[PDB]
Amino acid sequence: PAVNDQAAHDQYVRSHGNYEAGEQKNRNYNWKVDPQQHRFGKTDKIASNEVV
Amino acid sequence: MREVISIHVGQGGIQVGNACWELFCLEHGIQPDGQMPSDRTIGGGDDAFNTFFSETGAGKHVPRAVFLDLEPTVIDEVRTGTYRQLFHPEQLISGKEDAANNFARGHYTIGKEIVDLCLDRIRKLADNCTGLQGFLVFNSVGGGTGSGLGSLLLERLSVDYGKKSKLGFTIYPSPQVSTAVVEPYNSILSTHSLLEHTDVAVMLDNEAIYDICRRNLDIERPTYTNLNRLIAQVISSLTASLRFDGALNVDITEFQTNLVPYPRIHFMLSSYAPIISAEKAYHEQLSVAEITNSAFEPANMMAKCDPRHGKYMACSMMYRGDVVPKDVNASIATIKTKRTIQFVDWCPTGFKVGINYQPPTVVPGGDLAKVMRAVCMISNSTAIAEVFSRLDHKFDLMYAKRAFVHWYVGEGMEEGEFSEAREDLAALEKDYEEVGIET
Amino acid sequence: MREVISIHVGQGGIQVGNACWELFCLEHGIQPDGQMPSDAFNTFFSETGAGKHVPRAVFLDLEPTVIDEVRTGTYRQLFHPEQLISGKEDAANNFARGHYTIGKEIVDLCLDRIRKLADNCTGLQGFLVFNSVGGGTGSGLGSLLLERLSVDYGKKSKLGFTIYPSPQVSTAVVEPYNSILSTHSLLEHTDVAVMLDNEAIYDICRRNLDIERPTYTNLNRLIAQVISSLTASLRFDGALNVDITEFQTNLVPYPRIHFMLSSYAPIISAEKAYHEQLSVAEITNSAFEPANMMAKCDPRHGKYMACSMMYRGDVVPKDVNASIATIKTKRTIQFVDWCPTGFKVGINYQPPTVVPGGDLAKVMRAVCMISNSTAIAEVFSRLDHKFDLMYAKRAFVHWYVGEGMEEGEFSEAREDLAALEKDYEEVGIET
Amino acid sequence: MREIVHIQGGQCGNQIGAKFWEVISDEHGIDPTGTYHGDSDLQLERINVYYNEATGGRYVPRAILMDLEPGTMDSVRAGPFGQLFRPDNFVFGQTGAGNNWAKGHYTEGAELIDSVLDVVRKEAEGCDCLQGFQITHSLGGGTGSGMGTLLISKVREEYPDRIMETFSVVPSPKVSDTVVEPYNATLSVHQLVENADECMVIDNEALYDICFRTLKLTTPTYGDLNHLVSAAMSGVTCCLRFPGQLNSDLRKLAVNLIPFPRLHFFMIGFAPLTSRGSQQYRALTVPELTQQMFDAKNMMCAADPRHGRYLTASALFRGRMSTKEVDEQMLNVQNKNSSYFVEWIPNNIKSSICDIPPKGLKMAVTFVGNSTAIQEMFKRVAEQFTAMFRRKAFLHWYTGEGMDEMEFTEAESNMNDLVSEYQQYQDATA
Amino acid sequence: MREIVHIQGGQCGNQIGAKFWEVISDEHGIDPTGTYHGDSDLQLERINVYYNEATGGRYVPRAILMDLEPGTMDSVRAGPFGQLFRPDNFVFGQTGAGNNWAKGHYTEGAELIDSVLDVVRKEAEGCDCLQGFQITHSLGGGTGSGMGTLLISKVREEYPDRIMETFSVVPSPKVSDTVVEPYNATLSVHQLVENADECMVIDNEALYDICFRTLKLTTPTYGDLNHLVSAAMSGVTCCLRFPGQLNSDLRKLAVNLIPFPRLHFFMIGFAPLTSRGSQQYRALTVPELTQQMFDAKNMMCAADPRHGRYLTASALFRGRMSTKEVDEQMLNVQNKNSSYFVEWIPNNIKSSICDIPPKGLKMAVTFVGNSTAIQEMFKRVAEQFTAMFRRKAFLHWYTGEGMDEMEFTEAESNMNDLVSEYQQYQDATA
Ligand SMILES: Nc1nc2c(ncn2[C@@H]2O[C@H](COP(=O)(O)OP(=O)(O)OP(=O)(O)O)[C@@H](O)[C@H]2O)c(=O)[nH]1
Ligand SMILES: Nc1nc2c(ncn2[C@@H]2O[C@H](COP(=O)(O)OP(=O)(O)OP(=O)(O)O)[C@@H](O)[C@H]2O)c(=O)[nH]1
Ligand SMILES: Nc1nc2c(ncn2[C@@H]2O[C@H](COP(=O)(O)OP(=O)(O)O)[C@@H](O)[C@H]2O)c(=O)[nH]1
Ligand SMILES: Nc1nc2c(ncn2[C@@H]2O[C@H](COP(=O)(O)OP(=O)(O)O)[C@@H](O)[C@H]2O)c(=O)[nH]1
Ligand SMILES: [Mg+2]
Ligand SMILES: [Mg+2]
Repeated sequence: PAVNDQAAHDQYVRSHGNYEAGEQKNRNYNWKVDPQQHRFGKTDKIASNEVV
Repeated sequence: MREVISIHVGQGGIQVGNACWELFCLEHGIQPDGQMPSDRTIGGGDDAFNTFFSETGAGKHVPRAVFLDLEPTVIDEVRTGTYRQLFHPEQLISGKEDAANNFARGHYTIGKEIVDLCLDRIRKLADNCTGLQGFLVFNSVGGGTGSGLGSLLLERLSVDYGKKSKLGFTIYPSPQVSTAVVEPYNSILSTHSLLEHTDVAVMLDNEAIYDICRRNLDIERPTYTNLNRLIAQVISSLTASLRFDGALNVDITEFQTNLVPYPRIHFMLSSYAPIISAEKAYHEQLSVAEITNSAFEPANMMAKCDPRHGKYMACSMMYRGDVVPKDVNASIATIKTKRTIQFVDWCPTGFKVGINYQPPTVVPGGDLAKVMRAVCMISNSTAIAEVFSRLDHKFDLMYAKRAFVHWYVGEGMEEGEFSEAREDLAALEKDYEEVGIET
Repeated sequence: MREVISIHVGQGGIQVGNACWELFCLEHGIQPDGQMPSDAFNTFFSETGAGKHVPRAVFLDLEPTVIDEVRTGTYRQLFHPEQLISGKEDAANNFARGHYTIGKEIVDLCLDRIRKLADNCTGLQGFLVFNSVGGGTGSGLGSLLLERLSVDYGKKSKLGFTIYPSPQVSTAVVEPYNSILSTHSLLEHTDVAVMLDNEAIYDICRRNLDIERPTYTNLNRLIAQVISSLTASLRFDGALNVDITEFQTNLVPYPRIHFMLSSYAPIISAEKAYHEQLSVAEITNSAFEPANMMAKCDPRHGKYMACSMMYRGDVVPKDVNASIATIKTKRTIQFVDWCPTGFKVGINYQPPTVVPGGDLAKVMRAVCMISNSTAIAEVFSRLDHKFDLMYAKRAFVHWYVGEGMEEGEFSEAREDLAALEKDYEEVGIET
Repeated sequence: MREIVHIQGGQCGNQIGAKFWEVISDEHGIDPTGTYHGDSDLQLERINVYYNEATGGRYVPRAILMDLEPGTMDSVRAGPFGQLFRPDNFVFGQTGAGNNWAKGHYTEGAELIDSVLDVVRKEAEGCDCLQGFQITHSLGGGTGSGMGTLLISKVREEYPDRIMETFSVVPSPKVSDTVVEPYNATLSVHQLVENADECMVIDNEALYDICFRTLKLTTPTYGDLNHLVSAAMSGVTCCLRFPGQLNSDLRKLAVNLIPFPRLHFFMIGFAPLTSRGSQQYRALTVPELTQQMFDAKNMMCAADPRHGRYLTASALFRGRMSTKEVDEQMLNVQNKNSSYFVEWIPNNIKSSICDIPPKGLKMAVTFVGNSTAIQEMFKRVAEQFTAMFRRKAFLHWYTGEGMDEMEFTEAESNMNDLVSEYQQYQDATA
Repeated sequence: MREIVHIQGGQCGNQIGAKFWEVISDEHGIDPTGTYHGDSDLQLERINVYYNEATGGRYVPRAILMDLEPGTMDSVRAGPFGQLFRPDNFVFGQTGAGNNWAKGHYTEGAELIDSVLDVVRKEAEGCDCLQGFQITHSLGGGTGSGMGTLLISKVREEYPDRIMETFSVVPSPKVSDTVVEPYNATLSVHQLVENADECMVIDNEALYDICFRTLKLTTPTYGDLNHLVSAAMSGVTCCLRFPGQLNSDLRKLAVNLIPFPRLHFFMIGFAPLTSRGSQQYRALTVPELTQQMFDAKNMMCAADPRHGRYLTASALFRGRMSTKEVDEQMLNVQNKNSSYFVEWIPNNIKSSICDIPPKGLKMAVTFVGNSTAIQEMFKRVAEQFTAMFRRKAFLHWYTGEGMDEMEFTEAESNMNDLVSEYQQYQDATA
């Protein structure tokens, strides 16, 4: 077959930007939170029943 | 207490169905084998899953669906996969000979030997249910068995049940890119059957979904697996009010009373927002004001139609998440102040808004990033006249010299139904142009 | 609740916005990653709710070289990834290319992004736009951007920090051609314009910081400091606060005459900045020193119309007033007859900040001066002379013609400059 | 279900068939002894299409080998894969057709077919649900073109609704091995257009050029040419034996490729094909496969596809790939070359995707196209026929075995009628 | 993005390219096997400008090697860095031109050019966003000066909006290696002036002069001249490939150097250049760089730049240096030599800075100049041409291959027209 491994696939992705079938774009960030978890949004602080 | 039955026919409908049933199982905590995980078997006391599933009496749960196709490759592929233990073995109806993109094959020759078996299965499923709301049908229009069997089922179900509401999530061919070469023929023939037998139809062409993945999700080489995941989120969002507590609940019957002005006009296109990847999801606030503005953005239309070319009639937009009723009202009033978005004159109020508390779920290892808020929109606008007109032009070019006709005539099709199908599309065009006219 | 959107277009705009944003992040205490290590920032940044912030800026260019530096440098984490707009083919110093051929295919997305930012903003004060005039895409897209904004938003103030060619030092060779067209474009579309040519800053660096081999990094720091001093009244408490709208209230006597040049003081290297007290009276005269002008223009060759000076630090209001009296009593500095009161002053309590690795020394007091004067006609006259010498035998015209530009646009821009010069001459006379 | 049977006749057909079974057995992991030695379950998932099951667990192909002399059928059994075929399916005569179409269709071939029709009838009766037939034969030989076309007529009479495939090798003037090629080739076309549902034409001229230039190997033989045809033949039925994103069996291909009943002559090609020394300089991507697919020099026919207009074309992709890439590439080629595509039918290209690529390849593509350029081949063959027939040369052989000159003139008129009817749509406009 | 494809033809062109690709590979850290081995991250960001895709972790150049005889390419394929080029890109005839412009442009050029046009079309279709073409060829030869300019004509016909570079080694009378040089030289100039967008003339005499006097090396060979040419060519696109203070692609050079459409012939030069023995005594600073840059003997042509006036000039600085110093040095030179710069073009010098220095140096500069002093090169060529054409010497070879006196007369008329219209601006004032 003479096929390229991951160590060449990543290099070619960085070089020419060719991607596999349905592959996301990884920008190689540095995360404090876990990207798999966390709801990724700004929530307005909701108080309890204030009318009482 | 409340049930809806989903019908899948054709390869396009089935593969979309696989994505939908993956999401429903994960949304309710049901493992692929049908059994709840051993750690929390008794934890799920509330029977919110009763809308889509049914308790087996001891343990597992069974989906309320049947799979239909004349070709065995797609169906038997499921039976060998990891989902073999979820579905009932004898509600996966399989044939032997495919329709081969021929509408006459799937409506006169092979389709008549399978419709008998399906209605028996539907009868047994419906008797178990007691508060049935309506039917969900998925089928690609540009296919033989998808258009043929779907036409036969809807005609048969219309008299077997009568007043039960039916929803068709069909996939029409794209404006310029297509898979087959003769699908403009059987697309019009399919349009004839679902016009007087389907309460609601949804426009879900493929070009628009391609652009969404390329722009928002940033996938340069998407495939059918990515496309069907997006459609599943729309199905879940629409029915989220049937199984989760919310501020403003909406039933399946709460669509045709609010989205269908005239009986002939029941075609509509969908929209969903936000669609975002985890790499840039946390850069912005995802506020209620900006998610609802993206819904009206023409680039996020799930069908390749330009709403700027016509007037809006009614919009049913559903919010799920931690939205507040005050927030949506401010967002809606801002839209009316915008001038590009123009509604029809005889519809002063045209928004049906729903609010739900359950945030959307994301499949692990998937593409989307889980977010607190999401909105799904179903819009009825006069601009849909384009999609039928361009299909009309394509059919007229090839039928002018009787191309590919001999493949249909030799399978029980009379010559005349090509002409009468053409007229009804022309009749449909006149309805859309005469309803948006100023008074 | 007051905000302002900044637009950086072209290589010059991007390379000055880099310095502007590093300075702003350092001043507000936000790391390059955007996280804040545990309300004044709201003018420039928008909170995402959990952690980081996002600047209210959009970057534009047709050459992906400069943008790719930002997406790979130490600031890749700070910016939203789809507001770093990048093209594929550069305009290549051809104004028509950036206005008629490839400028109409990228401006739409820029307007979309600016609309998205403005919808999020609630108290939008105005727009900041940074561009290089003597370039293809800078004059091209900037012209289109102003033309679209002027009809889209209307009365919102727009401030242009342009950089005209220097009198004798310049890099390009067709640069006088497209400076005139951009002048026509911006004249009726920019409310306030600032001149920041390169040669004047080179002189300031050599004279003050005592550096014999400066580069563009040193120059852009001074412009960033000027911007920060200008906008600090929007985000810090002071004795006398000046908004953006109180510049279109105090500096432009007539709608056409809205060009001005700036100055900054003190700017002293650290090796000799501590042997002098640098009191308020000293800095207020260095600002008016003709050799300290940020544009290669001679203020002694014309009158003064309006003068706005922004003091930041521990200044005392009476100290400023005495300086005003001294300046007025000085005979070399003369104002126009129909302007008896000619100063608008602002005082802010935030002392200037220092960027590590820079050449500036931290001081307690600093003044930024914006002056509108009749002396700015000489740069227009000299570029007119250069253009006339160029246009005599129609050199380089076919390059612009073959891109969709009509022949008469050069003549229209020429007569526009003639009209502007005549307006300055007629307003400069006495009654 | 939906299984098909294989029939091969003549020397040329037998050599093509003997290599096709070699290719198929490799994909499904069947050794020449008929014992499964594969590694994946998908190999044995759909083996009912091409193979029968016997006691003891051995798989045998459902193929019928016919000929009129034992010369070639003795060699195929004495070589590799000779034990794969059932010994009782070997049917052959004792005399030989002698390169005479009349002898292979009227006198000697008609006598033998009683036996071979029995085994074919038995094979097609024992199957669960027959899908269609496929035939491999040459139009330049006696027994290949003579008995081969007669067998099609009688099978058609018994199975009107089934579909038929023919992989025909027509003779080109540049490589000629027989002097009476124009006669029997013309007669074979007459009966072929009437009955065969799908006809694929192959040229020994074009196969040499592909092997000379693209593979850049200096000394091809009949072994290599048979392998090029074998790869394309298995490609057509690839999606019938493996799962894929888009499924399309033989019947689906017929509907989407044949506008009018009499126009069913196609040209085929394969991709990728690269030399040994240049195989490491290429990158396997969809954008580069479609370039070699539409290359006019890659077609297996002497007809130049740029000398006419494509009525329709089809592509069968194999391997792991994205549908967005496939769909967008087939659109671009049609827009860039709108002149070469007929304009009264929009988007006349059909694309199918299969999930299992061939042996040892990451990706492969099979191209089947219906173009008006195929008229040139019949024109140059008919030109040779009319020069020979105007002098009645070599005609005493045919007139001496019951057939008269009336049939020769009648066959020529129909063949000339086909070309005139086929070229009509090249210049037809909407 | 904004990538360029390279074409080299003839013996001289192939020799230039074999060194240019070695220089580029060394700069980008590519081993002779084609596998990346760089140290800095910047070395890989912009490699797609010149190198294509291949499986196995390797890269392949996008260059086409073309000639009518296989002698030179069979030699370069066995030399160093000869395994990079694709064997499919090697295209050769079997006869050769024999220093005959007619033979290499009308009889044999048309026969072979189909394949080179096809491969160029393949590369241009494959590349993402084409920026332009660049050619290296000699105007004094048969196959080069004819077939290269025919390729120029066809490529300009097919891509009217792209840019194009040509590096022409025109024949010089001081060092002559052929008795028929003027004919094909003027015939090629006539075709090139109409089509080329940027042409850069080189003389072997000037290269020998430079290597003898500045480098002070005893025995120059073709290697050193090729090295100088390769360094000069790489300096042009250094700032396109690498980041810099002021980035400037090929388009920005044309609009800044060509005032009028038919004045696009430049002369180039490189700095710094020092002998081995004097390397440690010199001081590398900006003023010294520009002094050697404007040194008259440093030009790569026999034309004296002090016999005419500069129209426009452009310098591309390499390395890290202050921007004020470059501008002040340019202004100082333009002020101290105001007599040699034409007056009606104020500030007629362009500057560009790239922060990645060449491998081996800390600072380097490439100079490109459009001067009214290039005409002496055309004047000397025409004098020989008319002297040989008056007696019709050696004309039967050209006239026996479809050519006649008409195009010779037309070309000499166009040759003098360019000289006159190019000299008029030397005397034209404000
Ligand atoms: N969105 C989407 N559309 C599909 C998918 N698969 C097929 N289609 C559409 O369906 C059309 C053809 O019908 P198919 O789904 O392939 O097959 P079918 O509908 O079952 O009809 P037959 O081919 O006769 O079996 C194509 O033009 C596609 O646009 C899919 O997975 N996702
Ligand atoms: N102060 C300052 N000016 C700069 C800088 N970079 C470029 N310039 C100015 O920009 C002018 C040339 O235009 P550029 O900005 O370089 O190029 P452009 O405007 O992007 O137009 P294109 O080259 O076509 O992309 C020069 O005359 C400089 O005065 C910089 O870093 N600092
Ligand atoms: N591809 C291929 N063609 C062949 C082979 N053997 C013969 N031919 C061609 O077939 C033609 C003769 O056909 P022939 O074998 O005599 O037909 P038959 O008499 O019916 O068996 C010749 O022109 C050959 O070019 C083979 O093994 N492979
Ligand atoms: N710079 C350089 N010039 C060369 C080289 N080889 C040949 N030449 C020049 O090319 C001229 C001969 O051109 P030629 O190769 O015969 O042209 P062709 O017939 O078209 O291939 C001679 O005058 C040499 O000066 C080389 O390696 N380097
Ligand atoms: Mg199907
Ligand atoms: Mg630039």
